[PDB]
Amino acid sequence: GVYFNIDNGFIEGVVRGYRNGLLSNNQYINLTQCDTLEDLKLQLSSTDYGNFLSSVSSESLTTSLIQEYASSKLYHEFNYIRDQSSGSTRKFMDYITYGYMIDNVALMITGTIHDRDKGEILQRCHPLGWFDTLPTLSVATDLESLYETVLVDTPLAPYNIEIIRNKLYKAYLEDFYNFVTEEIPEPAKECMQTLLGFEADRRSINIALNSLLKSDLLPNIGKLYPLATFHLAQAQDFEGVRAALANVYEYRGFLHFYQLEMELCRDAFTQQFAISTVWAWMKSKEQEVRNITWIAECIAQNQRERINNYISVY
Amino acid sequence: KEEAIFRSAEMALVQFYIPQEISRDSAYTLGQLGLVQFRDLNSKVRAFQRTFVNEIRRLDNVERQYRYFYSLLKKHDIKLYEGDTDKYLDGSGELYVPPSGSVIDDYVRNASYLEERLIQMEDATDQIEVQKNDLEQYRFILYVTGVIARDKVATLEQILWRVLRGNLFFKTVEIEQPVYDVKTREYKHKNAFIVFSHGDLIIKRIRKIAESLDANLYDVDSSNEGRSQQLAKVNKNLSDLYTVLKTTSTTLESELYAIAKELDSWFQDVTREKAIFEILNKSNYDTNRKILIAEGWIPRDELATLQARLGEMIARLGIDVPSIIQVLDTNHTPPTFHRTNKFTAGFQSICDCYGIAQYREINAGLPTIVTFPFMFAIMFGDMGHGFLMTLAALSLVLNEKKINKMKRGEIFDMAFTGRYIILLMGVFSMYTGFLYNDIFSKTMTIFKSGWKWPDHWKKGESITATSVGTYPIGLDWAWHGTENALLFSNSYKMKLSILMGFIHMTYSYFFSLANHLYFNSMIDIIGNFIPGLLFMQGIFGYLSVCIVYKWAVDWVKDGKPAPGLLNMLINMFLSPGTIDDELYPHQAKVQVFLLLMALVCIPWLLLVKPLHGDIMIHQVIHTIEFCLNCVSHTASYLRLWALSLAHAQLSSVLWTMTIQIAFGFRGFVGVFMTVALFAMWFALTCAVLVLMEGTSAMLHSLRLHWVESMSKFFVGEGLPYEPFAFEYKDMEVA
Amino acid sequence: HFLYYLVLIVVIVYGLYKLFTGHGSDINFGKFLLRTSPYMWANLGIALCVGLSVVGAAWGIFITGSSMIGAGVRAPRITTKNLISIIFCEVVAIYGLIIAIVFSSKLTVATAENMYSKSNLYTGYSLFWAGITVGASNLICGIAVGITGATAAISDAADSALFVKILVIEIFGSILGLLGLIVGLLMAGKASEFQ
Amino acid sequence: WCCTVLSAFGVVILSVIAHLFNTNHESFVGSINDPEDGPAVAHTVYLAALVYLVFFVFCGFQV
Amino acid sequence: MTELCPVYAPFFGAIGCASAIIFTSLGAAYGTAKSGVGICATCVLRPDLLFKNIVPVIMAGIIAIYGLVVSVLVCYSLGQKQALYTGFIQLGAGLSVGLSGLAAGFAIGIVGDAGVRGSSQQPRLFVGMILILIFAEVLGLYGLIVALLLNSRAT
Amino acid sequence: IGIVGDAGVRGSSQQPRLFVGMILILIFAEVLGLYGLIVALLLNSRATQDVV
Repeated sequence: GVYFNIDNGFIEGVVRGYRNGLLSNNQYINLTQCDTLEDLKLQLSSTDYGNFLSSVSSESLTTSLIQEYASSKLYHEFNYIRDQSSGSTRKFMDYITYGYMIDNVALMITGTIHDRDKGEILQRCHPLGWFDTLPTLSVATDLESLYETVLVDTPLAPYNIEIIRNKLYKAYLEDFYNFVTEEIPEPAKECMQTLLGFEADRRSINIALNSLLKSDLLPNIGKLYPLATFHLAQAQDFEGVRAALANVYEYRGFLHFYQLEMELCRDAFTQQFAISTVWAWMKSKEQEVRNITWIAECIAQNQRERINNYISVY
Repeated sequence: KEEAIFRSAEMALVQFYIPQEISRDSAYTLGQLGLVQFRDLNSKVRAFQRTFVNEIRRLDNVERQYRYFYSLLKKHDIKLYEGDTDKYLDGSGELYVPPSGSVIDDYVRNASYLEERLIQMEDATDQIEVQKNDLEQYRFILYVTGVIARDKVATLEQILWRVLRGNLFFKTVEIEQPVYDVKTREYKHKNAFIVFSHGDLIIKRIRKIAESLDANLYDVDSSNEGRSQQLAKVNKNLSDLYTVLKTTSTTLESELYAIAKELDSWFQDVTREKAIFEILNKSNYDTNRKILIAEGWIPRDELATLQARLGEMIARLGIDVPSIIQVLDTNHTPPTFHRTNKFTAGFQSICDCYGIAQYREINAGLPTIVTFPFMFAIMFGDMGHGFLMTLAALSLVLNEKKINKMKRGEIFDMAFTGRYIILLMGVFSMYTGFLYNDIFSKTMTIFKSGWKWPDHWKKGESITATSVGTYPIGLDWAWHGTENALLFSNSYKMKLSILMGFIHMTYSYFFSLANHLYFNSMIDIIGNFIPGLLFMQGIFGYLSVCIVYKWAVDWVKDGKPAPGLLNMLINMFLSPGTIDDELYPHQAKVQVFLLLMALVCIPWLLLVKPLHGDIMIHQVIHTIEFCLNCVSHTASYLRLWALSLAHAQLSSVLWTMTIQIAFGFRGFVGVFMTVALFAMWFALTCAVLVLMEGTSAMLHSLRLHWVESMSKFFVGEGLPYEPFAFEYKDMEVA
Repeated sequence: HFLYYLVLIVVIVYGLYKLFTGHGSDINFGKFLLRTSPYMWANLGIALCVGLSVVGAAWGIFITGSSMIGAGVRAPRITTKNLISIIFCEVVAIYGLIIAIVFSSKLTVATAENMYSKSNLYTGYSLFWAGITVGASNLICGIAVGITGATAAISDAADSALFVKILVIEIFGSILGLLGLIVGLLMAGKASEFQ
Repeated sequence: WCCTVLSAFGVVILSVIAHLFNTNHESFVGSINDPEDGPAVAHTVYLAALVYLVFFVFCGFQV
Repeated sequence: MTELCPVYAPFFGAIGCASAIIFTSLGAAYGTAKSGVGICATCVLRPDLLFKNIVPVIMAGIIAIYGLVVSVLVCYSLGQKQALYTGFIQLGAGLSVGLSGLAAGFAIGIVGDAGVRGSSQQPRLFVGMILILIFAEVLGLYGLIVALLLNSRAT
Repeated sequence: IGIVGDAGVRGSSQQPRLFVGMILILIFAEVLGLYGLIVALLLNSRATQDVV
């Protein structure tokens, strides 16, 4: 790891400085005792968020507003790191956003197939995956038409609505699996094969869990590709997938997906000359912008029973 | 008032019995003084229950909308005259500044009203800017056609090429003088586009695609008379739109002129009003008696002022309060207040960017006044380059009153707050360049030389001078142009680097004994100072006294061989006896005694402090840090030699490549040549040597102080003084 | 990459060409080391002493400097507290500088006779390999102190839990550089000047 | 301003060079690479000194 | 010619003069190119720091000046009939300011690119930037010191 | 002129005004070849001057 700090030294030093802004398990105990959104704003400014709500009023402080200012503060940091990267890392951070724009073309089709507005639907769309053709999504509702018309110029071009979603997403995750084993060096090889495999795991389990052929729409890059793909392909009931998921020692008893993700993410920061840190920060800060939102929904309406479901390993 | 420049100031932990009737008013009369650094008396209370937070949130929501008012002063471009009468009222010297009454509650019901009306005024004048930009683009054109945002032409052609057939008509035209918008809030370009199709269902898809992007397509008449009818219809509605728009813009902008020449006045006493409340939160309250205790840090030689201030407030407040600001003793760590005037503040500032000192430690910024410029002067060392830096700092020092208020640029406040650290550089570097015998690249021939060249010689023969004396002040000028001018200067500078670094290492190191004897810690003297003094003095002092001893022994009339210090050093530790050639009689029986003493010290340094748990580890990482850094620091004073060689020698080539070419007996070509290659010399010399070379030398004289001096005596960190005061804060920070 | 396996075929073919034709004693590295000038080896050992020392010193500096500038975007106090990690990267270049000054003093002009003698070839080989020893040991200690002082920068983001242990392995890299210094001072310890 | 201060330095620096060639100083015309005939190379920077005095008094009217 | 001064003896000198300026200019190029891409990405939105953040390309240019001095100094000692002793001290001065000024120019490039992207998110790093930057600069000056010291033994 | 060839010819379809700036870059790039043709014509003039 003597060549990493050439192009990725300032990059990793600032990403490792962003994971100290991940507010810890003591930083939620004092943050779950507010009962008003103003008070939460008052003591969220002491963190490394650092008074990001200094421009909004206090009378009109919506629950969503905190969800989108904290995510805008996430996403400006992401494309702050992204436009400072070399050709082995600018691609890797683009391949992070390629799985986001699949969830954006999956939502633009299922929003434009029904009677809905472009502007209102566009607001919900995730802004890291955003190509210039994505605001259209209205030339045709046919799946075949979209590829030639609108997806031909995208970087989704080498890759019914959920059927073409998993058809894009499996070929994406296969192409993202054999990229991180080709051009990314040794301390992030074992990371971007295991962490990525986990993402293939909890998507392939959600295939059979949402289906209750299926062998072509399931990604095969993880630990369930050789053995559990055939057992999970012919599972028609919940007990068939419950018996098929017992073969893996790391997934037995789970059928708890994000808790296993965050525990697999806290070991990703244990390496310190790897580029798996920026994925661990992205999924950790995207975790703690839905932890803050889960707390602020229990504060906006008084739901004091189910607050302690936030999950922080860092 | 005893000054606090050698050690820090003696700090007194005063605590304030402030009653609840003047808790808001007495906080100003000590906020105006700027003496007390308060402590966090509420660090375990939840941050939203400090019992003034509903009175800080209500003037943070006033400062939230003052920086909205200033955003309107940057959108509509009002000059913001910014009357500084608030700086003339509170002069920040004495407590004569009166408080404010219920005028703050008038600033709340005043500031809110402006936000509501301004928000409505802005929404209305931007809603008619939407239909203004909607009609101004419709009068450009006056099949589907319209305008887009001029960066989507490459992707609207791309999507329309793929969606109808691959065979369709298209036409594009540009728009001059682009307009602003509402979503982007910036003047974005626009381009007019025209498509064509004959299909009915194709047209709907094309219109939907155009609508979805950042476009607003239109429908025009398919006739020249219909285009002339609609152009007169749109321009007839647009001139009425200019009529409505001008009156509303004028009403808004002139209402902004009612506050924009005046807002900086009633921003200061809101940021100053919030500061008092924030200071108040760090306090405790009693349920029985309505008191408010806020224990803070005052210097002990400033308890005279507080009694007078309390008395003056008591006179001007008829409650006859006790106001008992009584001082108690504590176990906490008081801050380090150093009391610096305009000469020693630029030297104190660069010595505590490495760290705020310990409480009542030896201040490093009092020796830095002379050590830092002189260290730079060793490395820079030129009378010409020191004269250009005296004239660069002298100009600032001569009229500092009229630079005390100016535009205060980014590299002009840094060059002005250290105007005495640049003047004392160029004077020490003028004395050093006189000892180096150095004007801009050449020598001053002003004393009689101690080197006499022989009587007769041929043109083109090597000549060896004979020493007839010593030059009184500085290097001989007989060393200029000679072939071995580097074999003398390098040896002299490299031994000067060792001698001037060892003396700076032991003057700095003695500070440790200066404050292990003040803190009454006789354990640290016998455990850290004396084992480190014996080791440092023997290993490197023994080296340092042998430069001076070899310089004080004539090795050519005694018939003895001149030794080598470098060779002598490397066989004190490797085969400690067996001198190649001796330096003084009875050498080996003390040259191995020094080694024995140093070797005995290495156990002593580590074993004595724990034996008199955690301090065993803290000492065993301190001895091995002390031993292999003294062999690193003494070798790292050679930068002075390296940067002085890389300044003198480099300048000596910069003279040759510009000025010395331009000499010759030429009449008309020469008087242009030695003017152009003089401006190619002086500009280049100032640019390279005074600025880039000079900055390089001042960052090693900053490095010698941050790591080769403050390693030894500058133990620990402390919390800075930083008292609660009033400053005329800018409006630009928004 | 193909040119490595093309200049290895040439060395095999030219070796077996000399060997099979009885002239394999023409490829003699001894007569090469004995007809070659000692000032080549001595000053390609001095210039590659300070050369590879600076190459490792700078290699350490941009590893831990670009780490603690990135780590100093949020915690700016690290760059004036973890500047001890860039001291020992730069004392590597000091250790290649001291060797250069000491080595230079053994670099004098030799006569026409007594040029390819025993002591001149000795001090040519001695300043060559000692300048490689202290140049490449300081190259490795500069890289090592850089990659372990860069883990001192992203661990001083955490307050105080690890820096007292990290420093111990920071100065363990310094000790290796010093031990490399005192080997090159003993390799050329008995090497004389050119006489 | 740049040419005023540049010619103020120019006059002082160039003239004292002309005096350190007109007096045949050892640090200027004492080598074998010297500009020979020091009082002839001196008038080159007497005229160069006073042409900076021309730029000095000409740019000293716009101040 | 003779045994002391052959004909290939100024090859080392000529190569050394060329090496002193080509290797420092390659390192000063890499320093300028990474600092200039850090500046021209930094001051797109923060244009008032345009004179503080330019000190990495000034400081990387000083490596080029150091390289230039060595080339001029050893070209003054070149000659047709020069000894082979002075040929290798001109090649030692060549590749000792050469391969040290390229590594020092590289490290100014990486530290200066990290600095000018870092001293704009927080301006308190500007003092920490240059003190690292000076260290990566004087490694080229340490190369220069060896060259001057080694060129002081020509004839 | 290969790199500025497909540079300038691809962006000309979206803006027809970027053509006088394209061709001056192609003149600048083309002249370098002619500089090599100047030295290749001055070296080839020197094959006759006293080749003995």
